[PDB]
Order: sequence, then C-alpha cells, then structure tokens
Amino acid sequence: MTRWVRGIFEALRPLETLPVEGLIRIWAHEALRLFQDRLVEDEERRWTDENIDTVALKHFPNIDREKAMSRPILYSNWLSKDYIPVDQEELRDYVKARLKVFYEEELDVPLVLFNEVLDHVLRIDRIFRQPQGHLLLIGVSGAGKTTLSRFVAWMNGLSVYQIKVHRKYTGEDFDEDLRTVLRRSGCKNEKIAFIMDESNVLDSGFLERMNTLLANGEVPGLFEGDEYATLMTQCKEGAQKEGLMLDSHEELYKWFTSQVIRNLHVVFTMNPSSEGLKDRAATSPALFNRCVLNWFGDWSTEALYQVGKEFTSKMDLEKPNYIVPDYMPVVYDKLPQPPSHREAIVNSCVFVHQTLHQANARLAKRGGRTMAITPRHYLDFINHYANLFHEKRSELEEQQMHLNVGLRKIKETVDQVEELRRDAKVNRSTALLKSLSAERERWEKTSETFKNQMSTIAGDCLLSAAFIAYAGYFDQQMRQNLFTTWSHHLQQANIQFRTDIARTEYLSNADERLRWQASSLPADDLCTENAIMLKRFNRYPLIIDPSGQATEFIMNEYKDRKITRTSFLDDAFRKNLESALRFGNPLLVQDVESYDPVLNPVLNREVRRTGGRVLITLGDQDIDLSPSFVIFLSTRDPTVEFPPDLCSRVTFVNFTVTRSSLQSQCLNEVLKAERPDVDEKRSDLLKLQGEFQLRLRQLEKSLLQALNEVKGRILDDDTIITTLENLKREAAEVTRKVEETDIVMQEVETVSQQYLPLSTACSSIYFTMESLKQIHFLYQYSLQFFLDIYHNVLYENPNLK
Amino acid sequence: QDLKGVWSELSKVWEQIDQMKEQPWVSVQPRKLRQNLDALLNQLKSFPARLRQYASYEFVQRLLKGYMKINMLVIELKSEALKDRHWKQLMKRLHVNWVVSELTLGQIWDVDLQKNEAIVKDVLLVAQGEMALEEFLKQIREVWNTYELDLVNYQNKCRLIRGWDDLFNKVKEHINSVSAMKLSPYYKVFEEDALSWEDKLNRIMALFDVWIDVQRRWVYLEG
Ligand SMILES: Nc1ncnc2c1ncn2[C@@H]1O[C@H](COP(=O)(O)OP(=O)(O)NP(=O)(O)O)[C@@H](O)[C@H]1O
Repeated sequence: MTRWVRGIFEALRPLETLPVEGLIRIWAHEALRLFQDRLVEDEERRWTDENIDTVALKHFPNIDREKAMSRPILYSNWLSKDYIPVDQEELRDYVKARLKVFYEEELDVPLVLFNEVLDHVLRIDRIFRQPQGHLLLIGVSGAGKTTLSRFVAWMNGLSVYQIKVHRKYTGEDFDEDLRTVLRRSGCKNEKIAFIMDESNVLDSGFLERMNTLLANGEVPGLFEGDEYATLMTQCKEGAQKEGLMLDSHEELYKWFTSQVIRNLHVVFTMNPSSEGLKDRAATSPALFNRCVLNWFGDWSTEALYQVGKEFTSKMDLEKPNYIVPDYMPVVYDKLPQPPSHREAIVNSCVFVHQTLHQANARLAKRGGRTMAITPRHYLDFINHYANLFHEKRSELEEQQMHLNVGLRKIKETVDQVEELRRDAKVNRSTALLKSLSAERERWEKTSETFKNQMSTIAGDCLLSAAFIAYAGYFDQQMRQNLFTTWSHHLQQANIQFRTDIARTEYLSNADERLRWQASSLPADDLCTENAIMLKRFNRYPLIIDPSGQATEFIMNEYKDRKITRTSFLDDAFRKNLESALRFGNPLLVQDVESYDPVLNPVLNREVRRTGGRVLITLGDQDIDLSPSFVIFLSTRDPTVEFPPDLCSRVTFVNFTVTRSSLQSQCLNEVLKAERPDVDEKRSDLLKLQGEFQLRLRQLEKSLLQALNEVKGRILDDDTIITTLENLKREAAEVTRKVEETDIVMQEVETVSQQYLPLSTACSSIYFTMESLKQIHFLYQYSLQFFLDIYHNVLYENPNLK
Repeated sequence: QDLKGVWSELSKVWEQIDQMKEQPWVSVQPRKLRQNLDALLNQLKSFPARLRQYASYEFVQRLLKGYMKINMLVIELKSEALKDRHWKQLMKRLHVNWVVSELTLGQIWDVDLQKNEAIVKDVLLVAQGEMALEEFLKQIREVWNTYELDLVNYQNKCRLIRGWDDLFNKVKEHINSVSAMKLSPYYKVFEEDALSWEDKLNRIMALFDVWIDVQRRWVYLEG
C-alpha cells in the first residue's frame, strides 16, 4: 500500500493538474504494476484485470471506463519530460532504436523486442524511477533477466554494480562492498543498479544485512569508527555541492540516507522455487515484501514466433511456388494467412520447441528423468539453423559454380578437338568426342539435380538444427521419435525435405568420422550423433558418459590443443580453470554432479568489455577471456538431476547405454557377422549421401586438372578416354544404386526384422546382468562382459561350423 | 537543372564526410563518430523527393550506411589490445603501408573493412589473447614486487615469519599459471619474459620450502 501511495505520488509530483479519470488511470496502472506482475498464472492476471475495473467502477461511479482505463495502459518518461501515458507504437519504436544502439555499444548480441519483453523493460524502468525502488525478477532460467536489467540500467544511466563473492568471503568483505556502493550512491550522487544473482547469493547469512538497506536505505554499524568521520566529510562536501549547508552529524546522516533512498537500487534475479537444496530454500518473505516482484515466466507462442522471425530474417527462406496446404497445423493462431514459406518455416521452428516441451512433460509423466527446457534452447536452435543453412547453401553454390566451370572447360576441349579434326590420329578423335559430349551431358544432369537440392535444403537443415540443439539428452529411441514427429509436421506444412535423411551423415564428412573412430569413439549411431554434437555446439557441452569412453575421445581429439584434465572435486580446480580461461587452452572438467556455481557466467559467456580488456568474473578475480577457451563438462554418474539454471547454460550429450541403443548395436553386429552382404547394402545406402557423389565429382576435379593441359597433345594416342572411362563406370554405378534405393531399403528392412528378436534378447540379457547388482554385491558385470560373450557366440562358436 | 540542385545539396554532406575522414586516427572517438553519422543520415533523409531519385544520392546514402555498419569494427580497432605488432600485422595482411601517428579515419574507412572483416576479426582475436597474457604477467610483476614477508615477534628474541600457507599457495598458483601459459597459442611473444619469472618463482619456492623447515626445527630445538 505504501508503494502504491509512493507510485501515485511520483506520478503526480511533476504534473501541474489532472482530471479524475487520469487519477483513476494512474491508480489502475500502479495496481497492475504492484499486483499483476507477481502473478504466475495467466488466468490470475485476467482476474486482476477484471477486478481492477470492478473496484474502480464501484468506487468511482459515473466515470466512463473507456477514457479512464483502456486495457493497453502504459506510462513512460522517455517520450516526454513528464510521466504521462504514451502509445504502444511510439514506445516500441523508441525502445527498438535504443536497443539497436545498445547492440554496438556495450554487448554485441541481438535482442528481439516482443510483446512480453517491452513490458518488462517498462516495469524495470518504473521501479528504477521510484524511491527505494528495488526489483525482484523471478522467472525461468534465461528469458531476459540479467540481460534486461543491464539493458535498462544502461538506458537510464545507472552504473551497474555486481558483487563478486570469493571463497573465504567473510561478512566483512560484503560490509566493505556495501560501504563503497553506499558512498558512491549517497555522497557522490551516482545512481547505481545493485544487481544480485542467485549464483553469488548462495549464502543467506549476508542477505539479512541487505534487508535493512531495502527497508530503510541505511544500515547502521557499517561506517562505525573513523569511517564515520570520513563519510561525514564527504557527505558535507556533497551537500555543499547540492547547495545545502548542513552542520550537525545527525542531519548530514539523514540527508545521506535520503540520497541513498533516491539513488541506490537493488535488482535481485532468482529462479522459481526449485532451490530447495540451497540454504535459502524459498527465500525469506521479508525479502519478497521489501522488493517489487516481477514474474518473468516463459516465452509464449507469440514470443517464440517473433524471436524466430527476426533471427531468421537474413536467411533466404523465400519460395515463390510454396503451395500452401489445404489444412495446416498451427502453433501461432495469429499467423499471416495464407502463410508464405518464411512464415511456415518459422511456425515449424516453434513447433520444434512446443513438441519438445510436450515430450519432456510426457517423460515426466512416465517417471523418467526430465531436463529443463528454456528459451536459450530456442535461441541455440535458431542459431544452429542459421549457421547450418548458410554452410549448406555455400557448399552447394560452390559445387554448382565448379560444375559450371567444368562445363565451360568441356566446351573448350570440344573446340580443341574440333580444331584437331581440321587436320591415323584423326579417326579416333571421333571416339574421344563421343566420350566428351557424353560427359558434358552427364554434368548437365548433375547441375539439374543441384537445383532440386536447393529446394530441399531449408527443411533439411531445420530437421538437423533442432537435432543439434534439443535432442541431445534423450535416448536413441526418443531421439528417433522426436525426429519422426518433426518430419511429419514438416510434411504436413508442405515444406520440402529429404525423405530418408541420415542425421549423422548430413552433418559430418567421412574424413571426420574416420578421425573420430581413430580416436576412442565407439562406432555406433548414437555415439556418432553425440560426437557430432561435440563439434557443432554453440554452448559448451555436458557429456554424460558412465562408460568413460567420451572423456578419452575428447582428450584424444584435443591433444593437439594441449587439453588438460580437471574435476570440480579437486582442490586445485579454480586456479586451473582460471588458467584455462586466461590463456585459452581447452579444458575438460569431470564430476559435474557437484557443480560449482562460479562457472555460471563462463557457461553463459557474460563477457564485460572495457577497452581491449574483456573481463569475466570468477570468484574475486576478473579474468581475461582468451579466444581459444573451450570447456567440456563431464559426468560419470548417469543418474543426476541438474538444476534448471545449468540446463539453459549447457547442451547435453548422453553417452548412456539403454535398451534401444544396445538393441541397435547388437543388430548391426549380427548383420555384419552373419549377413555381410546386407551390411554392404546398408553402408552403401548411407553412402548415396555425400560420400559417393563427393568422390564422383572429386574425380571430375582430376579430370579438369588433366583436360586443359593441352597444346595439341590431347591425342597422344587418342586414349585419354580411359581417364574419361573411369568416370563413365562409377557414374552409372552410382546411378544404379540411386535407382535401386527402394529395393535395397525394403530388403534391409525385411532382413533386419528377421534378426530383431535376437537383438531384443541381447538387450534384455545385458540389462538383467546389470540388474544382478542388487541380488549380491559381487554380481557386477561390465558391458564389456556381455559384448565379449557376444563375440564368443558369433565368431568363436564351434557349433556354427 | 536538378543535377545542380542535388550536387549543391550533397556538397555540404561531402564536406562534412571529408572533414570526418581528415581526422587523425588517434583523436577518433567511435561514439562521437556514430553521433555524427546519424546526424548526416537524418540530414540526408530530409532531401526533396526529386533529388532522391538520382544515383549520387543513393551512392552517398549507401556509403554512410556502410560506415555505420563498419562502426563496430571501428570500435574494435580503437581497442587498447592492439599494439604496434598488431598494427604491423594488419598492414601486412591488408597490403597497406600506414603510419600509426599519421593515420587518419578516412584511410581506414576507404579500406574495405566490410569485405575484409575476417582478417580484422582474426587480428583482434590475437590481440585479445596477447593482452590477456600481458596483463597476467603484469599481475605477477605487481604482486611479487609488492609482497612483504609478515613477521611476528617470538618471545622477544626475534621475529619469525608468519603466513607460510598464503605464501606457498600464491607461489603454487603463480608457478602453475605460468606452466599453463607455456601451453598458450599466443605464448611465443612473451616467452623470454615468462621464462625469467619462472626462474624467479622457482627460486622463491626453492628458498621458502627450505626456510620453513629451518624455522620449525629451530623453534622445536629452542623449546
Ligand atoms: N529477448 C531476447 N532476445 C534475444 N536473446 C535474448 C533475449 N533475452 C535474453 N536473451 C539471451 O539469452 C541468454 C541468457 O539470457 P539471460 O536472461 O541473461 O539468462 P539469465 O536469465 O540471467 N539466467 P540466470 O542468470 O541464471 O537466471 C543471453 O545470451 C541473452 O543474450
């Protein structure tokens, strides 16, 4: 109620006069800004919306509601010197311009303005304008808090102060930090936004010193001693600067307290009440009462749609021939209609997030271990989609340009042999031409295929981009289920995508897979997908590997970069992390089950730029982020429940054996051991992707190398056709297999379903052997045990002879 | 006759652009540059519609738009990380013979920073890494030039050293950090200096590891 009175008072103070309806409007605005913000559920907000109107019209009869209180109520001070109502569009334009300025001023990361973030900007600004205005932003991990607070603080000129808690950071250090910020805010009259985060608010012992500041603006006992004399001197100097002559120490201290009320603000940032393990649990209700609480929530369908459109607008997702489907599935009810290709693609990009949320909820329903899904997952997905789209389009354009160059050189060679026919070498030139033209025709059809590949690129990248971003924690079966759901939804929207996509093949060249297998990579579909996730990651990865193979894989891959091993449990962990961040060597950190919170900004990449010095806070220190730094978090425990704070800051990579993973491994082993012809026809079905065509045109590279090396010596024997015949064979061969890609697929399906009960029996047997632990402590058997049993049963079986 | 009008109204914009380009590179403040460029763009937006059809107006507007776009790289080029060596690297890779004292904003502007953004990004990345290593060595130098061995009186016979745990922890941290710095890709520039400190750091350990022992036994024997 006192905050309500203060809000109306600050609204009315610069105003010379008002009508009654403007007073009612300010009253309703303060009601919404004090009560509707803290609410979590949308229907509660609707109830508050209706009840404000009801109370107003009950106690202010004969005042017309339309003029007095319109639903889009906004008050702002940026447009005009007075705190008066403003329209949505003008504020949108101003904030957009200032945000585009903010991009190239303090932090170079795009920040989309959607309907549910402009409101938070206005709320944060409002609490900044009030006296003793402290904000408590509570909401899902990510979503803008610690980025909107910094943004509005920059806009309003408030120098941002953030506490840097070290180990052995006694209460005296917090006392000294509070002394410094209080001296700056009160004596020097420098507005400060005192930002505090749950990471550095791990200890609740120091958060009750802050309650006195929040409630009164002065914390007695801070400046006791000679510090009182120095603060009195500086305070009287500041008062003289402001033009007030004060003598008594009590009056000077009161004026200092008033200045601290006016200037210093506190911005707490918290996650919802999932921090039961912390000493806070639910933090004290006094802290909730002292601050103004703001529920950030999670991005709705419209927010995802808008933050997707303005991140994928630079991409060329335009198709003039996009036939809209007769009945489309929609997540965004306000999609433009009839939707275009860009609109449909962004709607599908939001379908990815919605289906992933539904899948995680379903996994929670069946008792499985769920993982928090946050807006940063969507941002990472969109970034991966953009990078992958650019990469694949660049590759295809390069190949098409090279083939056009090849056609030019083929025509040049045709001209050369025609010149040589102007001149018994001459007779066999009729044969070489008969080869050359054929090759030309072949290359022409190849060019035509590239056009079709263009038409298929966009959706394909989508179905891969999501896979790199979202389905990293899930098991193989749910990975495939999610991929099938996404593919079906893309098919429903008439977005063109490859029918038989291989994720592991579409995202990696065979040289990279060979290099990984040269390293300690167990060669499986799940393991190859995970290895790809360790290559195309924007956020640092979390490797859940009970076997321990993946740590050795990472170590062997990055040995050239001098990667070093560390663990959280190690005493010399923080200093090793400091060295790795300072110098840029890659790092692997093990046993992240005991995750230290000091790594929170490092995973979030919260670089603070000052001149050429790019600082990041770690404990007491502010260390210089070297460009080369990369960190890989690791977990030998596969049974872990990470906080939602860490999930948004890291991408998961699960090297865990499950029923379907072992089933697939065993089935592949049987197909390799007992029906090697089907193994060849299966590996050849995943080589009709990039491998064989890449080799087919890499032979054209050597052809064109040895095609223009001519000074009339092309007909040394009129037997250059051999080099042109070596490409005549393989083409037809890789044209046969492309034609025989449905017969082979059906054949491998029919032959693999035959050997499937053996695979299910294998998975059941191994998981029973794993279950044997809780019968007796000695009954412990590794997966190497079962795989050695299977090698004996398949290869060293005398009964099969 | 409208050619005269567009040329006369674009002449002032050309004078201001050239006056900005003539500014020496040392005195450039990129934020003030953005303010001036925004003023110029808003001035250009107010021309009559008849003038706007011409190709010269479009060319000048595109030019100012490009300067705004590369203002980010201009800010990054005022980074304190860049040194004489990094300016030499930029000169060599971009094939330009600049003079750092005599460099002007216009010479950097007319050099295709937009096309060559990859080279600029690489050089400033190397500059950031070397700045990190340099400031780490600065921290070592300041700390060990300002470190005093605390002394506490012992039975009015002498003053024995206190704080062995802190001293050895700091020495261990610095030795480990220098050993990790030896692995850095940007280490070759500072190598000799690092080696010097390594020697001193080892000597410091090689002293105090002995010293505490010579203290402890003596104290014991004294007792
Ligand atoms: N509206 C937005 N548009 C685009 N990117 C955004 C937006 N809001 C936040 N981000 C990005 O999301 C990432 C994390 O945002 P941030 O709000 O700082 O996380 P957080 O809420 O502080 N997590 P935590 O501090 O542990 O509570 C950063 O890379 C931001 O740039």
